[PDB]
Amino acid sequence: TARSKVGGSGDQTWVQCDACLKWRKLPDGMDQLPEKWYCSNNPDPQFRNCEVPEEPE
Ligand SMILES: [Zn+2]
Repeated sequence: TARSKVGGSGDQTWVQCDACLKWRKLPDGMDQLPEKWYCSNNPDPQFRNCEVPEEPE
């Protein structure tokens, strides 16, 4: 199952891309974590390519 973490402040879960290992803010409204998750899965088009730098926090 795709790896997730909760940010230290507690306001945001992040999911790790199984290809590039960057952490992406978890898309809202997901019914489940998939077996593998990639930037390419992101409903947010700004964080859909592994080359996009990882957001802070
Ligand atoms: Zn990626």
